[PDB]
Amino acid sequence: MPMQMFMQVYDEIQMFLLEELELKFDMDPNRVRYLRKMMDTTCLGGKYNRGLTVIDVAESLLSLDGARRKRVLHDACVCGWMIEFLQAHYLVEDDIMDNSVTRRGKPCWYRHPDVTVQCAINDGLLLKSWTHMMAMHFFADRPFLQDLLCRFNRVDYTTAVGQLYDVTSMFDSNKLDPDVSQPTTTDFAEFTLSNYKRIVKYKTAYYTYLLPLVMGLIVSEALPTVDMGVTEELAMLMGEYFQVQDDVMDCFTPPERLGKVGTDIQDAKCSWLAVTFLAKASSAQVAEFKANYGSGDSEKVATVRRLYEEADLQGDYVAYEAAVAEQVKELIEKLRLCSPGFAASVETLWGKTYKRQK
Amino acid sequence: MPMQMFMQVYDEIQMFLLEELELKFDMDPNRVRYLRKMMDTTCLGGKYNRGLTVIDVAESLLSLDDGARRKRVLHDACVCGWMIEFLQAHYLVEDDIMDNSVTRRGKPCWYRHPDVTVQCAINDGLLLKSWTHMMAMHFFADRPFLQDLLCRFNRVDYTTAVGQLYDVTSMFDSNKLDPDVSQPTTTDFAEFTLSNYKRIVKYKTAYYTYLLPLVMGLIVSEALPTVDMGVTEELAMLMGEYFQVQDDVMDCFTPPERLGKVGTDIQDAKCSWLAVTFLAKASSAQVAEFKANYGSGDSEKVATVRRLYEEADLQGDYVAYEAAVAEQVKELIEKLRLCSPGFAASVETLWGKTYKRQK
Ligand SMILES: C[SH](C)CC(O)(P(=O)(O)O)P(=O)(O)O
Ligand SMILES: C[SH](C)CC(O)(P(=O)(O)O)P(=O)(O)O
Ligand SMILES: [Mg+2]
Ligand SMILES: [Mg+2]
Ligand SMILES: [Mg+2]
Ligand SMILES: [Mg+2]
Ligand SMILES: [Mg+2]
Ligand SMILES: [Mg+2]
Repeated sequence: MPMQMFMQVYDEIQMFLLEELELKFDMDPNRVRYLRKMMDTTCLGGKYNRGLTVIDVAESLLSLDGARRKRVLHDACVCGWMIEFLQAHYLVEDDIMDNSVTRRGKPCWYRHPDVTVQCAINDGLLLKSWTHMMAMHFFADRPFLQDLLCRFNRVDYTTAVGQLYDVTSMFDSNKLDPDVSQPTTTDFAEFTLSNYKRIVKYKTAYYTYLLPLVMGLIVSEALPTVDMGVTEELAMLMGEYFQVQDDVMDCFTPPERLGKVGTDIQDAKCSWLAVTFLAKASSAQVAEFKANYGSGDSEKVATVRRLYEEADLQGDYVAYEAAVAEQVKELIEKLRLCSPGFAASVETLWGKTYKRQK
Repeated sequence: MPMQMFMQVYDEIQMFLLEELELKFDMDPNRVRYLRKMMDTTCLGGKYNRGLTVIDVAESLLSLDDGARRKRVLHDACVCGWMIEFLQAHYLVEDDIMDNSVTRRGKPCWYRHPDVTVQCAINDGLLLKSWTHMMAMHFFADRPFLQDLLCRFNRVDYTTAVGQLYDVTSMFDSNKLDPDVSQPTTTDFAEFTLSNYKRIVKYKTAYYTYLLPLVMGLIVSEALPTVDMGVTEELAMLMGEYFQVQDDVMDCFTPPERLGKVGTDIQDAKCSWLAVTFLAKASSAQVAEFKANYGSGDSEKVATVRRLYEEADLQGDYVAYEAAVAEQVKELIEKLRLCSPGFAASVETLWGKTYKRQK
């Protein structure tokens, strides 16, 4: 049921936006068509975990006429797509930035035959603008609008900050200077777990876990009923774990199943595997890593991958996952004491995360 | 004085943003330093026409106090000024990447900086736009005009992005625009018409360069309903088109030394005012030679497009266009002045920064 109403609102949203461009922006049929495909290709096809979470939270809180349920669930759907569109925006720009080839089992947007890189960048910008346009259209007379948009913007900002941390993680920060060029790090002195946790917290945790929960709370007019300090603890913990999984899958999950080809090794990214390996590797292991990491060369890439499974990074992963699962469990109970309905939706959200195969 | 106050608020805004990143985003000194440099390089060095206009319109509508109101209105105007300047900074960063430009404001484009990777530049541009929202909320959280102000700011942001779409896809046959099928630059240039050009410029420049500064100035001095918006929009659109025509003409004929930026319009096969105007009057021979030289990085093929423009006396067309614009602007400003003398005066001042700008 959730999926069907969620998609119904997507058509409703798509109709409003496209018709508006046609009627108020003097847009031609050819560009309206291009934008429709852009929207479907960049916004659909994922797991919709962020969007569907808003709906489930809203529903879980609508008890603490029958029309209020309808308006609340519809508002939740719109918020769901605001987050999905926000991600679509970041994925379009992210793929360009990470030089990726595929996404969701298809070419990345900037990789489509008739999509130029220059237009792709702007297309990404349109995706973000659409989040504001839809919000203003549906939540015009809604009293929670300023707070809703205020939080949404803050999370948008946090994500951009995280992206900054991500794209500059492989360059000696002490030498970061706009006026002087610098090659990738060779000593990898900054590939630490501390630096890794910061990257992930900001680039993924906030928009993937905190935002969905928060928007679900707002449309249900129930944000002040929950322990926010515990909610953020959970959001951050789950988000970190989510990204660690994303990193692991990038290196070990076959594209066929993953839906995308990994670029972390080639992009010399400060991934969970990299920092974990480096912290435990011998000087010999580190030397070999240094002579193979950050290269497009298939064999060099293959060597890094082997260096990883010989340092038993899977054993570390299983131990990490267990540690997180334990903390999550505890935090969810603390949350359950005064916010049982909400703690339950958080449980369901963790159900879509713990040991996902994506 | 206008500038002095404007720069004081810049420092205040910068301090707020950078310190927040340090205290709430766990940012290190190195990256704080990078962002400070990114902000300065990206938001400073221009003419500040858009930002200074917000301040000037605001001050003019004031007469509609014991110092408190004036102090607040002018400061709000400065914040809005920077919101527009940061919004442009955002677009300029991305636009330079999109247009493969080399210099800007006399310096390398942001993404051309020795230590700025293209991938980071794209995101730095995103940060610039986010800052407009952060500063807005920080300073206007309690203002009654917050929602209306942000609603309008976001609409103009959206219109600008739509303009960019029109601009970047203007050299490709739209009938064949299809994500799944590659397609080369137009060879017949059938879409390089004045009609299509007016649409490109209206959305990509007119709204955020002329309408937004005025509208924001009115909002902060709380006098938005005191002006004939139909006339104000007509004026903004006309002045905006003209401004972009100047930008296109300068791209081709103003030496980079004075311009501060190297032109890329011909090499990029852009639907510029010069191209559309040339094609509409050119003989069949001129059109052939145009098609054989336009959209190439070859220094002699671009020099031929320049000579073609001079041969077709595009300066004669420009002078006439300029006069036609000046004529309407004057008549529109008079229509404004009848009901809004203070506002009409500030619009005159803006026109003065536009008309025959040497830029
Ligand atoms: C928007 S960012 C979280 C997207 C990724 O998770 P990345 O951080 O690893 O680049 P991706 O594997 O989907 O490219
Ligand atoms: C943001 S756009 C109006 C910037 C330009 O005016 P463009 O439209 O000609 O690319 P530019 O000459 O300053 O690059
Ligand atoms: Mg990526
Ligand atoms: Mg990335
Ligand atoms: Mg990844
Ligand atoms: Mg440009
Ligand atoms: Mg451009
Ligand atoms: Mg130009």
